[PDB]
Amino acid sequence: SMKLDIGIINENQRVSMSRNIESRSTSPWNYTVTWDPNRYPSEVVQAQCRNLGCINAQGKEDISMNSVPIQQETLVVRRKHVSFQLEKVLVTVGCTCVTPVIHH
Amino acid sequence: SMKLDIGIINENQRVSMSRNIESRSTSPWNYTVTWDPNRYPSEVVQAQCRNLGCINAQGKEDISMNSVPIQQETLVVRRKHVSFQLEKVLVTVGCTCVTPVIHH
Amino acid sequence: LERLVGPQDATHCSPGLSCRLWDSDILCLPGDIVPAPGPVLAPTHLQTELVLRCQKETDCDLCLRVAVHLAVHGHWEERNASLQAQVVLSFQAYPTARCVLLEVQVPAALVQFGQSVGSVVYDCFEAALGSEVRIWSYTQPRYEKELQHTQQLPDCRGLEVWNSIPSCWALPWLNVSADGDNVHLVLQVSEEQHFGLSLYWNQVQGPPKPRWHKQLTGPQIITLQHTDLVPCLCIQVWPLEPDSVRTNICPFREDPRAHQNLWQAARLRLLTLQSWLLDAPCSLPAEAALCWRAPGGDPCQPLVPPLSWEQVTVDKVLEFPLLKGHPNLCVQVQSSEKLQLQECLWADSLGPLKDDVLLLETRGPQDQRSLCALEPSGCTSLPSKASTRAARLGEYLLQDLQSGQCLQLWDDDLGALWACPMDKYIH
Amino acid sequence: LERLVGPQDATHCSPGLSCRLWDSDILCLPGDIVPAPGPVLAPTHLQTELVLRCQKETDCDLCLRVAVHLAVHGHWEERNASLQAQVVLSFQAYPTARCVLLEVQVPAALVQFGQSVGSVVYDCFEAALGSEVRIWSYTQPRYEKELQHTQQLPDCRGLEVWNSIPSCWALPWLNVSADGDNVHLVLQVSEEQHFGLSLYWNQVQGPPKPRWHKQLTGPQIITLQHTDLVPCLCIQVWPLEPDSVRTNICPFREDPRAHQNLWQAARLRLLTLQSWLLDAPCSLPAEAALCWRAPGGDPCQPLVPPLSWEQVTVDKVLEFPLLKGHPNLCVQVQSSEKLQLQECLWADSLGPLKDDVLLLETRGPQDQRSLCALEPSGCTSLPSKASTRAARLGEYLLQDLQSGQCLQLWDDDLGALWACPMDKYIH
Repeated sequence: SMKLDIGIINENQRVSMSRNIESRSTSPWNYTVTWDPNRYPSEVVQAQCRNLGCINAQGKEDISMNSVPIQQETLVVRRKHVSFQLEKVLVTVGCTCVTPVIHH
Repeated sequence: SMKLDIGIINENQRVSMSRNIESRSTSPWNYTVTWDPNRYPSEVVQAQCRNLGCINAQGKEDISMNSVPIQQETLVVRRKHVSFQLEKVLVTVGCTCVTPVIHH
Repeated sequence: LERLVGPQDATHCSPGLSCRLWDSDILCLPGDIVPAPGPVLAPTHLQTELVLRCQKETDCDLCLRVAVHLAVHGHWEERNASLQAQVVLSFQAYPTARCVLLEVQVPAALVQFGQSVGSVVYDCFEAALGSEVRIWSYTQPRYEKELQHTQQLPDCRGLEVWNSIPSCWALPWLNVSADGDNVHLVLQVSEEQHFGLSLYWNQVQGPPKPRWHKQLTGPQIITLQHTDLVPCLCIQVWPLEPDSVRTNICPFREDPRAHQNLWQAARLRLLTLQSWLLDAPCSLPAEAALCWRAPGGDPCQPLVPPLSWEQVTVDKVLEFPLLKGHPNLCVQVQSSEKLQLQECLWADSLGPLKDDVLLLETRGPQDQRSLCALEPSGCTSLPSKASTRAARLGEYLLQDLQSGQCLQLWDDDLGALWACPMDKYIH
Repeated sequence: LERLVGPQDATHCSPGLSCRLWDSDILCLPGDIVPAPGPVLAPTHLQTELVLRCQKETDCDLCLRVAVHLAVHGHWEERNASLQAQVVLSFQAYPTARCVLLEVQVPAALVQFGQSVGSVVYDCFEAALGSEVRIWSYTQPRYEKELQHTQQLPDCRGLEVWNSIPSCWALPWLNVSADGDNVHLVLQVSEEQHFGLSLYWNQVQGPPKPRWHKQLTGPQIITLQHTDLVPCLCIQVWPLEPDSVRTNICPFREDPRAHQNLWQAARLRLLTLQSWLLDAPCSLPAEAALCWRAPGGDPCQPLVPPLSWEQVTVDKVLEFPLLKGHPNLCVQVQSSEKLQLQECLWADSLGPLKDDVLLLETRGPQDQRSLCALEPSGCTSLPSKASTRAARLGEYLLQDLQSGQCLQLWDDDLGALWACPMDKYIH
């Protein structure tokens, strides 16, 4: 086991400009804050697809399409005893609208 | 600065079942592998929205809707000299289809 | 103090205390609460002031100033009595997040159990327009519950917010000039700007009426002819970037030339005998009714009464009231009580104009049949002593009608319309 | 060896060498390449065998066995000559990833510069059906380029892959029973299963024909009446989970009862004189033509010639060939050269059946008009000496025709159809 710095390298990227995407999406989603004070980040925000189908032009649910969650395996740092351990957390970031896999 | 373990806590979650989502999506995306041998993970996969608009029922691009990237700020571990440092990387995970912000 | 901070981060103290900013975005853990080992400094309340971080006069962004108030808490035990404290500030503006460590030293003179020591201020957490930001504050060790604060950020719709922020002025500027004998779309963007441009006709239900789309590299001057102007002609501009804000403008809504051209381009079309359609670029409120055209030309007399002016909606199928079609029957369209259309929809199908007299019978009480002939000089009751074509032939037409030689165009409990050929008498 | 591994991870060595699996998913860094300080073990080639990891007989999954071949590389320098090596295995099946550290000790007897030492095998990286997995291998220190390997995994469409994996049998099983005087949909799912069920009519262009949708908690037996059966009646089942695979089945495609009911539910409808529509649950190839119905009843004679049987497509507008409509004109529909429909579309609009004779004139060379009367006992040429109604009245009908007392239904360069009222002669 090796030493880890308290400083976090931040590239300060800005592609983060998009707004209220979770509600403007045809596969809309809701967020859920998970909290752990011995985990970095302490808050891990989880998305949940609002529906199984997608929202049509008339604002109603369409069963012929699927809202599917986009998941990413991510690292969080956990405090032990004292030492640090990496931990993988599966995060649903948002949802996308897909044409279903219709096997015949 | 404190000590960090080589072991990675894995919760072994399985919500990861969805298939070829990047191509079945109405806001389809392509992947790009970024590689760094002094970074954990060494491969960081980046999604790029295939179009600006979304794909309609006829399989053609629709300008009235927007494919928007879903980004997540993530941690990678970097090797220094020897020591370890956390680094934040902005990852586009996938894309969603949104109704545009039409200001009048 | 100011609504304007520099591009570098800086800490601010209330009098007496000393604050050193230690942020490089640290690995901050709230951790578990611990019993206090005597007096501890405690964050009591967060306060956020919106500020403007400017790296130059053009490049500016919304920034969030955070003031953290501190009081002496913990256990009570009776340089000496100085109190140290290291205060974390956690900022979360989804997707990003950053952590700021500050260290306060409170001189003994300010250490009064229970009471405040003052505040530490942080300039500043940069966040996007319209973003919702969350802040947390706590000491490390954590002796109490974290403080939380949620802020919703303004849109470009704010005062200061306009002129200094590029995400507000770097928008695709549009100006219109109808002075150069033609119509000009002056697009004021930077030399390097790539943007989507779309000219559309804004219809009520199912608005897409595509006319033009162009991916460009501005600034450009798109020239249109004053013949292409319609009231619902709207422009849509947006930079070619994902989720870029689209700007819409409809500058011809009450333009005189636009309304003029709107009707020039409006057409009535036949689908079948009992089905007609109004095709116009824009949808204006209008009334339509059946007209009777004479073979002498354009003087077309509408048949109100017995018929009525009914509301006509553009791109909607209109079902004719009458039982039989006639080449002399034209459809008249009025809007703002002015005649705009007169298409004789049965001229190609059943044409040309027949030399037929129109008779307007009205069943009176006791079911009395009263005949009248629609002539250029109004409706003449038959038989008559008038020096007009139909009155002269009155007695012959009345015979034609009752002998069934006339075509019935419309039937009702109150009356009927009859088309009587004159060809047997005029030649 | 086996296609079946247990639920625990395990390493395997080629003879002589010793491998210890050190994985707990480590923090593996390829890092930079370093000059070798003498003989080093080097991963030469990765080989992946698909295997089945079973925790029980029901719960099984596809697993990936990885064999890493090692050779003696590095610098050449002339227990003693034993060689140690720690080999990382990196597996990436998007979204997840896992790293495996193994440690090999190669006895001196196997250390021959340049040549192999053998392999280390890993059971196993579990991955989803149809997933694309990427593997990397390297030593730590890294003395050469990483090895890479990409595998595409099979779908439930494989042999072994079916019976032992739940993601293949835990699918919503459907069986059909038309023996219980009614039609049964036997849905073989677990007691706890929540699933979407949809019964639809599979049309060609724009297939949605909704009939039923039910979110259920199976197993269930949905009973239908053998009157609800149509050839395009298809069933869609799927567990109520995001992106769950939908199963479609169309079991009535060639069922006799289905085709029988299909035409019973088929209807011809009038939109206008020159517009008709075929409404049927399914779209079968069919031919349609105009028929002449007599007031005596159902014996309806089609008018081929001069008309023809044209192909009719379900839910598509059909434009009539003739110039005038007649209550006696019916539309006949045939499929597989069998009569299925006979709707007299002008019976309500222009009805009832008029007692009119149909005359079939055929212009011969020199434009000779040849008249024929469509009678129950075929077409009789006029005037005739036959003991049939129209032949008896032949000379009177010929006068009616040429005096214009007959209605022309169809005109052409080769002929014409005429509707001649008989009412003046039959009463």
